[PDB]
Amino acid sequence: DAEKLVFFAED
Amino acid sequence: PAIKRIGNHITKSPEDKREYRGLELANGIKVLLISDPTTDKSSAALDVHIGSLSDPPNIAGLSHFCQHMLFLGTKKYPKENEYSQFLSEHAGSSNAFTSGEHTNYYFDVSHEHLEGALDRFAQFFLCPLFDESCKDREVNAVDSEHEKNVMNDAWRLFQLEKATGNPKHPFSKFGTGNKYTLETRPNQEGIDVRQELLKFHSAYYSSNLMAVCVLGRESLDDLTNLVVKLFSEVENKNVPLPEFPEHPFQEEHLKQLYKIVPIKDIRNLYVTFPIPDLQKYYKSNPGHYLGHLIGHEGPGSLLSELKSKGWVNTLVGGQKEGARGFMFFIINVDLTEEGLLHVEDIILHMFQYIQKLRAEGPQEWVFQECKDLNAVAFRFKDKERPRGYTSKIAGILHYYPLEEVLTAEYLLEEFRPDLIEMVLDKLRPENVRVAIVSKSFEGKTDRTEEWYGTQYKQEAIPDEVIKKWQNADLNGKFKLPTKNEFIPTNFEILPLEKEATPYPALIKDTAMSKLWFKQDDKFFLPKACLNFEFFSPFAYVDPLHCNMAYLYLELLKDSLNEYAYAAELAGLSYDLQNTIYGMYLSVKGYNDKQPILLKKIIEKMATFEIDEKRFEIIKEAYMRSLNNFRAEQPHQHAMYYLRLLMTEVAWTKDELKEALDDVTLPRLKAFIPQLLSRLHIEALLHGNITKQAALGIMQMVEDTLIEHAHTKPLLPSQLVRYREVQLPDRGWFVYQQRNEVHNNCGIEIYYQTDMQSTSENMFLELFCQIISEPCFNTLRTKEQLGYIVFSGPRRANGIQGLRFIIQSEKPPHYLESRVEAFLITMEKSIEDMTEEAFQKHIQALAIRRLDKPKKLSAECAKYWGEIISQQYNFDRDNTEVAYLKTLTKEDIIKFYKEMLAVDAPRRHKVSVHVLAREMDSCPVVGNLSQAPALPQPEVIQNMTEFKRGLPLFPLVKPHINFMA
Repeated sequence: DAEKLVFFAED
Repeated sequence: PAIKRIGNHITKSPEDKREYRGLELANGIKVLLISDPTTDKSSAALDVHIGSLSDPPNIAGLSHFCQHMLFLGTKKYPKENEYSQFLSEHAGSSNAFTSGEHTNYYFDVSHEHLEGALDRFAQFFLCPLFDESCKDREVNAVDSEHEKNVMNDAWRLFQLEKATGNPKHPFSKFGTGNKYTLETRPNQEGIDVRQELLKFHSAYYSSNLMAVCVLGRESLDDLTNLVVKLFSEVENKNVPLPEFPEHPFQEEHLKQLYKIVPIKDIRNLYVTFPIPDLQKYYKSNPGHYLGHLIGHEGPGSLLSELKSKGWVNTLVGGQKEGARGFMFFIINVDLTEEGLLHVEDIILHMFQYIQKLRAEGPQEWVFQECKDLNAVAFRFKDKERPRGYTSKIAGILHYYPLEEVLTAEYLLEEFRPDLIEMVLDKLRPENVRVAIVSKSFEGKTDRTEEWYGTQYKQEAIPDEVIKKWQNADLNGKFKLPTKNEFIPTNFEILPLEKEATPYPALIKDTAMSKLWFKQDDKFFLPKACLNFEFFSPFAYVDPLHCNMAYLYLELLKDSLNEYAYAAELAGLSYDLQNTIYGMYLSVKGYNDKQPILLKKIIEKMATFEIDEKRFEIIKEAYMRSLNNFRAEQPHQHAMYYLRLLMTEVAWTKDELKEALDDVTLPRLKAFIPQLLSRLHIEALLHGNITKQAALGIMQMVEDTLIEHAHTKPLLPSQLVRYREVQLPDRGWFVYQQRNEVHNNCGIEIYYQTDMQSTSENMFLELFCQIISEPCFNTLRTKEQLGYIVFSGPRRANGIQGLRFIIQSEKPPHYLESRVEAFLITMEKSIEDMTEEAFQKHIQALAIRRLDKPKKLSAECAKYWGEIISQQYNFDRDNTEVAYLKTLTKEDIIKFYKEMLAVDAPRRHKVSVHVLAREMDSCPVVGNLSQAPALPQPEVIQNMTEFKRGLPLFPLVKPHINFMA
């Protein structure tokens, strides 16, 4: 089919 | 005055009742105000158009580190956890993320406390403290965050692509950061990180690079005054927006081949083409037009042929974001054993399809079909959850005019064949990059990526290969998609029936099936949810049958894929998977054509004819999938083991792959008829649909199975549910294992309470609400045990309890002592908290539990949960919250003293310790709060033995729901 983030906390 | 301009009409969907007002403050901040007088939770988000791409070359991860620090204190609110504590006490939540060009912060909270939350929030951008002590502690959280990504294949590839482009281009930067880049190296270089954090915040956190979105019950005028009062004070540094016109991939980076060794046993091919930034052409999205075609999975598609040749199973194609100034166009596929040997051929086929597009030229009807579909989707768009909505809007306010923010990424406008040809002209062999991921390259690589350690090799693709790809001609098997026949046309909302019910009603109750029905009475959108649970003891009777149930359904979806893709594009979706009790089927989306797809699915599962080739490929992929679980994170292994330990019957990954090698085609074929011969169906049909229509759908499912599968009813005594093991009073068991991939430990602590009930449920939930925030602030923020620190209730098989999950470099027994110390700290904390504070928590939980679903599928999921668990307590929330408000501080203390305290008479504790790769052994017991002395635990050496030596809880009794 049709078609990276760093967070403060893993939710 | 403090406002530079107020937006004209914000174009929204006609079905959208929320009110919008866009504005731009004098300081340059772009704002979108949203008034929703019905919302239970209000929310705000601020997106700063600066990210890791702007990290100083000598301090990788600075912007991400800045993001973490903004949560730990501001001049106006020094308390390092004032923000999180405030939100917790008012039913709120918060998070934030950092990308290459954005740092997005957001929160939600009880609609009554929007102002208090927003005030504390605005200080992040006015007077951050960046406290020295917090800095030295939080750097561990960042390091731990990177640590868990080190052995993650997706992250490894992500950084590898950056490391293989121009080294001078900021695209090459490591954005996560770690203890080395944020502390060790800086100290050695004589750099003061605290200063740098401040310098960075001061230089880039400028109002001209900020966008905010606020949603609350207040009127737009009141929200306008609130936002102005809190954000007009942000300073404008008139910072220029970072631009990256030169593409990270220059000539010397093209026509390159990369051979990479993965952690998991995966086989993938990644084809990449450098392309200009297409963001300004969003009105026509030429890149998405090509992604739609190249990534299409219908008959005649590139995927269809690659799958027919037995070379690949899945494919993703289309444009990929880069940053202002550059983008990429990709075509990624997984590989079969044979596909791995035919990479050159696969790519040739890729270019043959591309050549086919060039020959036919841009297709306007295709564009038009999507435009019209997007128009329908935007019009009947489900109402979003506030938090995610504000965060998303804050981000796109940077790319579109105020009036167009809601429609910009949904509606298509003009067909631009010239732009399409222009992008298509970039998809050529001379400008391709190829990467192959496979264990077969182990020991054959000569390079190492510094940040993740990724093993790989780089080679220039031979000119003769490039030349054969350039000569790609037309392949008769490649055709443009045909007109989508699943496009919905009937959107009428049937009038609410006179006997409509607020909750699902049992309208059919036979041995063959139990049907729950509810006509949507809140959302009024032309959509419906059809949920079916098919019960059969042969889906999980033993490892072999579990394997066959999975394989069967996987083969069915694979055969329906071409057909179903079109439906999916037309907003008609379905999920089909095996369960421990049988099969689960869910059809969602526009109600118009759901009957056609549903009938096709049932007809197919009952007349299914297995393709031997597909069977072997899927079996081989499933084998690796089971094996690949070894590469999952420690805390995941911990959760996995606890599940196996606490459930009556549960087949392990090892048992499944052992039994797999004996699943043969003949065996699978014999399995299906047996599986369908006897079943019981419990369904939930919820949406824009009538009682009589519901009965019609159910009958059609029954008739189809009976006709093709000769299905007969199952015996009620056969409808067995699994029980949870019942732990003994004052008992403590420890199961220990090791994770062979990650060099970090994991642990889950489970304090089993008792069977689920109104009183027990709220005792547990209130306690969790109370310790939630303090748990994170203590074990992570203060003690920095790890990035992952979690606490909360655990519900399974009608039983429940308190659980803690932690991933850390520290050994499990130490982790255990810390959780135990914290429990005592919470003890004193609760005894010392004021009735005032206590009542805040009760109210916080009350709001959390009463927050109502904003879309159909969310309401359905709640009802489904009651049906699946067989508790059928549809008015649960009102009941439990009413009871909750009755609870007193003393009740909680008693509950804790009888069930959770270390010397509690009814303490039921099980701990799962997962050791780090580099740990050969480890014991199970051993200015910080004092940890209490713990008993000697009984070590579990065999899961079967463990369960057998304990009794099993009974099953929860159903909440009788009278109906025909």
